Amino acid sequence: THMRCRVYYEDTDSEGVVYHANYLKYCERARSEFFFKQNVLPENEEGVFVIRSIKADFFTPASLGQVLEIRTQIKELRKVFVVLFQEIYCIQNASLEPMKPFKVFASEIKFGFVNRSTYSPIAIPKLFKELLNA
Amino acid sequence: HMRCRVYYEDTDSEGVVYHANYLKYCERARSEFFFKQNVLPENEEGVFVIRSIKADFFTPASLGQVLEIRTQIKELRKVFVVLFQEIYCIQNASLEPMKPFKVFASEIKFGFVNRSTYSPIAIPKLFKELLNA
Amino acid sequence: HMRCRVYYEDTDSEGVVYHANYLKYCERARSEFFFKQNVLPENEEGVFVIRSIKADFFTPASLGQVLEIRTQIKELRKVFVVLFQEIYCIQNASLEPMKPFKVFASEIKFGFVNRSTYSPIAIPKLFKELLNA
Amino acid sequence: HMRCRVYYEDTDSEGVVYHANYLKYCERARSEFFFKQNVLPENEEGVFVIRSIKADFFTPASLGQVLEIRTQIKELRKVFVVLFQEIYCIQNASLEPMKPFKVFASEIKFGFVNRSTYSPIAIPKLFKELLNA
Repeated sequence: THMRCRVYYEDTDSEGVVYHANYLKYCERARSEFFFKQNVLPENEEGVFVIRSIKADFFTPASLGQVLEIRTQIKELRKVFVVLFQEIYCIQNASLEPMKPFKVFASEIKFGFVNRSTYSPIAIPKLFKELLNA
Repeated sequence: HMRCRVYYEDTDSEGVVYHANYLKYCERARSEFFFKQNVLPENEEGVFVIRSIKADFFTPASLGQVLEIRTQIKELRKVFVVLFQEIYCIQNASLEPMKPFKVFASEIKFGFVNRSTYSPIAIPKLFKELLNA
Repeated sequence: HMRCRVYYEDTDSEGVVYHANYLKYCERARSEFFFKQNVLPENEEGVFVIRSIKADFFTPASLGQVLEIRTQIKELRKVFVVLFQEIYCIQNASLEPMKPFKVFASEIKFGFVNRSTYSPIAIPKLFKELLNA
Repeated sequence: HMRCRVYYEDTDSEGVVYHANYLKYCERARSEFFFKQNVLPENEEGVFVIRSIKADFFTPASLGQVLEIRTQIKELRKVFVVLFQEIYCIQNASLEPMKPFKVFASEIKFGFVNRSTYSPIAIPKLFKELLNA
């Protein structure tokens, strides 16, 4: 259940918290791992997913050594696009002292599926549709 | 407002800019606004904090292209500022003429807070004055 | 040993891991050694500072592959430590069987510095005892 | 010489440039040489591949500083090139006076290879003369 990410030096900035764009990387890993875990890449012989839009809110900033949990759900799945909701919670600190998980970031992201050359909108592959549903 | 080149570090296996990197180009344009006016976008006890982002992705840019990031102030209040930024591709590395095209747009809201407490304070006079000009 | 997956963020337009990212992987492996034991690789008075890196690049890794970072203490002195790290690809996303292959190796020298001054001091007892194992 | 600004994306929790980022700066400087001659550093069946890096780290750079990347050819063969690249910090964002200081120095070897095979091939004539210049 879910994906867990450790916050490393590479993820932090001079303020001592995770650099804002890195939360998007964590969300991306979560999405791709769903495919990797079914032994496939999130792309196929004549199509690829393309991000259309993101809505993101920032909550308590994460910091070095914390373990973050990325929670993913399908908001909406159509023939031509999918919208995902992803939330990130800090679930552990580096000291492994007891803590109530706290929200760090949330996003809603819309993806289309397109041909590589043309970049024209095509249907999400049936196999990927099934995987998303699950 | 600011121009930057797409380098290998910026691209992914699909041959276009990895999506999150557009947020980096936008951040550079925000910070350079301050840097070129000889200040850091932070001070003694306080920093800007991002509250929310709304971003739209359009035609992807790729290796060696020159991008132009245009930044405008959508809203400026005592305690927050909302910026709208758009990125256009304006040149190929090869130089073949091309009509510039939109690549990305974002609307981002920033607060200003005390570092230690994250308590919201007014955007400091220094930065407010700069943002007014 | 620590394992990492190659994600889109790690790849470049040639479909392989962008070269500098291998250093990030090695860093993760070093930090996890401390994280495992419920501490940060830094304390109240000091931080580790990289002095030098010798790195070699072998067969490139690609999207979805699993890499294993192997770390050994080449040399441990009062004031510095030299770590040798190798990265091997051990799995495909598809789980198609494969002989592991070397991707990257680095030898890095770290000193420990009294923060402010950045002046070199002995590695602390806690890290010393850990680093020995 | 290429100049690069230190942005938040470049810094870590210790307030200095994350170590691997210096390799990115050196890469930009290399690719820009090619982009300026209106070419990408690759052609129809060949790419440059990094084989090895030797690097030393000196005084760290921080937020807002301007870094200058100086590049020279240490060795050019038909098969491979070794470049020496040094990074100096030359200014603060604030323009508070400072004597430029060395931040990073690397020697990097590159081969030119087939994509399909990764078998080495002669550096292209156009690229060989670019490199020599």
